[PDB]
Amino acid sequence: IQRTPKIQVYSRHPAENGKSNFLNCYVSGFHPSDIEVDLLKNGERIEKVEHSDLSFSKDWSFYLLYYTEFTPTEKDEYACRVNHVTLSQPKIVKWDRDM
Amino acid sequence: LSSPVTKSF
Amino acid sequence: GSHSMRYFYTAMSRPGRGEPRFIAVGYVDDTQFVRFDSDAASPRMAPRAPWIEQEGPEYWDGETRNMKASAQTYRENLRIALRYYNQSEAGSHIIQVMYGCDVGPDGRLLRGHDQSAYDGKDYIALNEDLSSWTAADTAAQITQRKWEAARVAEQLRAYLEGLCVEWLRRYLENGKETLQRADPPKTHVTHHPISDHEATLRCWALGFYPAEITLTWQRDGEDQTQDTELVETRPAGDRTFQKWAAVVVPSGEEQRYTCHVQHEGLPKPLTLRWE
Repeated sequence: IQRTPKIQVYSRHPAENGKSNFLNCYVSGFHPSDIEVDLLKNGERIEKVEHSDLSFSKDWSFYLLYYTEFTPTEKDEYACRVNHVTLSQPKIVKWDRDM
Repeated sequence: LSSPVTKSF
Repeated sequence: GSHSMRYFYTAMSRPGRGEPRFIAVGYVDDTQFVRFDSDAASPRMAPRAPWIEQEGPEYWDGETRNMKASAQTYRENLRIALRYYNQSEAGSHIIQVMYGCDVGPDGRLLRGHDQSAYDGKDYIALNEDLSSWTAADTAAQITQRKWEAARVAEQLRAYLEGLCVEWLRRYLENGKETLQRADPPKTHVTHHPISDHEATLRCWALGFYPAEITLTWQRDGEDQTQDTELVETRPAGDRTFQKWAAVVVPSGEEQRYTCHVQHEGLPKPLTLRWE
């Protein structure tokens, strides 16, 4: 059995340009547990990326939270790159402050 | 506190 | 109520990449409080919330001892399951276990759970009578008979009725200022024109705890459920939760639309409009 990951990219706090914040990528609903999640700045991978400990829902599907410290700006684009055995080529989802 | 009960298959 | 305590074990085999990894997380309601990872520098049961850190060396040593034995048990279980299903030692497989207790407002056990999955399908489960098992297939029947023979249900019933309930009572008291104190959402509506004829209305709930929340849109009444884009509630990363609900409205109609928020932390249900 396999289940493809649902993915959400968002911030911990309301996005305010110039102000300190955390960038979150939330993968859930996936199986098996092997997953490769990276957060990006202008297309490039961010170095210091912490993640929550692996757990799962009542339906056995796994969820994870990857987060990093970031400073939002009018110029800088942020994204989430997710790779899983169910995905033919990785899936990118851009951070949107309205989302 | 976790269970001390061994669950071997 | 509420209230619940749950442990989630994940045992994953990885042929050629060392021994199986074992990961265990403990929750009290919507809050993680303990973790264990067999791939850490020095395997230990570690605190994840401020209110559990006040435990003593005996608690941590004792839990670490229990997790190390469980890790090995589930390493053996992976080998056992491989013969039950007549599978190769070339493939990655997964055992998941979740168990715990639910208590009512008075602290009395309402419900106990103990469930297992193999490769993400129900494998075997303790029945609510806390004395019998439901097995999903004939391979789980083998395991079932072993547990009947070993009186596993009787040992687990006593844990759920004794230790599990006793410790949740302690945890609930030690973390009462977060676990028993509800966090209402901060709420606001945003308005983004799509075209000259349409606009998105998005209702926001931020920094709320517990995770349970109802967020609906209405148009003069009644509900717009089949048209509302609702995201799955997500963790903020600071123990609290986030959710939004969007609706695409025709330009000129934005004042007919109300957002409605229900949450335990609010004393009265909210109605919001764009302003």
